[PDB]
Amino acid sequence: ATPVTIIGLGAMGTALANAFLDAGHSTTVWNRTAARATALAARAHHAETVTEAIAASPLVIACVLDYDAFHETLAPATDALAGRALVNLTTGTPKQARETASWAADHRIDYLDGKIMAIPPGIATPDSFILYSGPLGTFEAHRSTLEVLGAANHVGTDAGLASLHDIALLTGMYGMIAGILQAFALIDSEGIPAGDLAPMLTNWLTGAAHSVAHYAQQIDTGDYETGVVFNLAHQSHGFAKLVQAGEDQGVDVGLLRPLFELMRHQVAAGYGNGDVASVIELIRREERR
Amino acid sequence: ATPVTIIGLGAMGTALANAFLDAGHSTTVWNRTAARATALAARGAHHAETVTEAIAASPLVIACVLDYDAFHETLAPATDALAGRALVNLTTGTPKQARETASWAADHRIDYLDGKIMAIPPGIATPDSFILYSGPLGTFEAHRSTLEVLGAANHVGTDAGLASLHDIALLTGMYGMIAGILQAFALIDSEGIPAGDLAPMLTNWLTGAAHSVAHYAQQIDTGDYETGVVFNLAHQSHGFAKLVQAGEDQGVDVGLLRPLFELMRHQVAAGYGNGDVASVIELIRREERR
Ligand SMILES: NC(=O)c1ccc[n+]([C@@H]2O[C@H](COP(=O)([O-])OP(=O)(O)OC[C@H]3O[C@@H](n4cnc5c(N)ncnc54)[C@H](OP(=O)(O)O)[C@@H]3O)[C@@H](O)[C@H]2O)c1
Ligand SMILES: NC(=O)c1ccc[n+]([C@@H]2O[C@H](COP(=O)([O-])OP(=O)(O)OC[C@H]3O[C@@H](n4cnc5c(N)ncnc54)[C@H](OP(=O)(O)O)[C@@H]3O)[C@@H](O)[C@H]2O)c1
Repeated sequence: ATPVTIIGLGAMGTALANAFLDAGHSTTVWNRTAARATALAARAHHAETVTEAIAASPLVIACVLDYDAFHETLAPATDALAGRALVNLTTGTPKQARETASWAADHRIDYLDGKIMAIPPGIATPDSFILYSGPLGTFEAHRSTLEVLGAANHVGTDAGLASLHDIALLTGMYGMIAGILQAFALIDSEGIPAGDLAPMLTNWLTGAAHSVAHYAQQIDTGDYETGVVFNLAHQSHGFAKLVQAGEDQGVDVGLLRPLFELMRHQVAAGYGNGDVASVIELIRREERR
Repeated sequence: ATPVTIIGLGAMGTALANAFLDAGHSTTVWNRTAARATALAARGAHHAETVTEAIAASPLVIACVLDYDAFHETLAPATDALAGRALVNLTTGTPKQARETASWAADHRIDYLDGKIMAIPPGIATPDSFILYSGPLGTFEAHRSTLEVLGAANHVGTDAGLASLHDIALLTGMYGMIAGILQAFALIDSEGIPAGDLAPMLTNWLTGAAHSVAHYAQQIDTGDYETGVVFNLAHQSHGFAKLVQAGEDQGVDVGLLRPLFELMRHQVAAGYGNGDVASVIELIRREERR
């Protein structure tokens, strides 16, 4: 029954507000532009300033463009934030997440840094989950409430950890996106619709997604050799056909050159009998090699 | 059961020979290094000393060597030996290689078929295995049921280069995913988190991601990058920027993602910022298709 307050009513903010009203939470809303709050008020208290939105709820959820937008909005109202739960679901770096979290510990604000792994329509469906990092007490207080938005997964007390997980998950997805676009550009070079390849490509990538754990185990033991089916020397040999075909077809293949480069270096450095995961030794933190 | 000849008995070629043996075909084998032929002879394969004897044994010949150069170096002397036969080439190569091979074949009365294995040797003749074929439909039709010993058989068109094109497209999707996986682990590793600690979440995330493929295919084929946009490209470009800043904050190389990032920024600068990331295809697709 927890009253909640939403700061920022963009596409993501609007979905959060709407999901709470559905679950029956006394919802207060606020936005830098009053228009966006209008439909919400029809179905929610539209507070006229940041402090009114803040003061109405023990839980304050902020969700604006970037962190610079996060300061200017809420930095004047620290004292109104004192003794409240402030959940900041704004995209940014781990460094930003930890700076903001110590700032929030100075002014007695129970800070939680969160990152939505969902698209606005997906809120309040089993497809949404949000990662939170920061004090386990703050999080555990509002969990059932936050479970309105979707799954709530606390990933650590280090405040930047949700941000790190978020960036890691998006780098995963973006890598796949570049693969997909490159695959489509290749098949497009002979006039085939993307739609003709989509079902096969979806199945292929779904199976490929099961090697994640394979790579993890290789990275965690440092053994890139045990259980390799098609080794790196062979992958690098064949990968070169992917690049030469691409330019035979008039298709740019620069999206794949960086990984290819790393693979070829690890082959030349002696890792050709192991798996492609050994590439990680060229891009991980130096201290961890 | 049609007799079959396997030319090339490395890991994959040995798997094909074993599948045909297990299915009861009379299987003749040949490898540049005799040792690998001797291993299959132990199982009942007919070990042929030369490529011509092996080819002469069978109406259907399946080559599976390292690359199209080995294929050419091996089968060109035996060109005449191959007249009147079906030749199925499962070697990885480019569409240009498949098409030039299919021209050489059709010039010398060789029934040619170019195929590509989407499987690893353990997967052959299991339900996970499929092979794409392209080239003359007649060859594919006469020998399809034999080829199904190896796994599913999908003829993807008469342009002999099309199996190779399909194979490369799929490997390209997979390797971009691999680049993303390794980048994600390198980032999570920067705080000493075990890769295995992220792997379940990463796997579930990317299996969900994989079902976005149809969406991007819809945007590419309709040429409409703007309808169906939740989070536009100009915002993604913003987010991507922080994603790269975090990597250097954490001491992790983020070079795997810079080429995509550059295409994204170029598209925002050209005025596509209200569309989706799929519009990046305009910058890499063949000029005639833009
Ligand atoms: N949308 C998604 O798919 C999605 C998914 C996961 C995470 N996120 C994250 O959630 C956050 C919200 O993004 P969104 O897509 O909802 O972005 P959006 O549609 O741009 O909304 C951003 C919010 O930022 C406010 N804003 C922008 N500049 C501001 C400033 N300079 N000072 C104060 N407020 C400002 C806006 O209010 P005005 O409109 O009044 O300017 C707006 O309500 C982002 O960090 C995004 O990365 C979004
Ligand atoms: N997971 C897989 O293994 C897999 C999956 C899909 C596709 N493929 C494709 O299948 C093909 C074969 O791969 P593989 O894993 O079986 O590779 P492999 O185990 O390295 O065996 C390569 C084969 O090529 C032969 N070869 C190499 N150079 C040659 C030459 N110059 N003249 C004649 N024969 C030559 C080898 O003979 P020697 O024994 O005398 O070296 C051997 O028979 C590759 O193009 C690969 O891309 C493999």
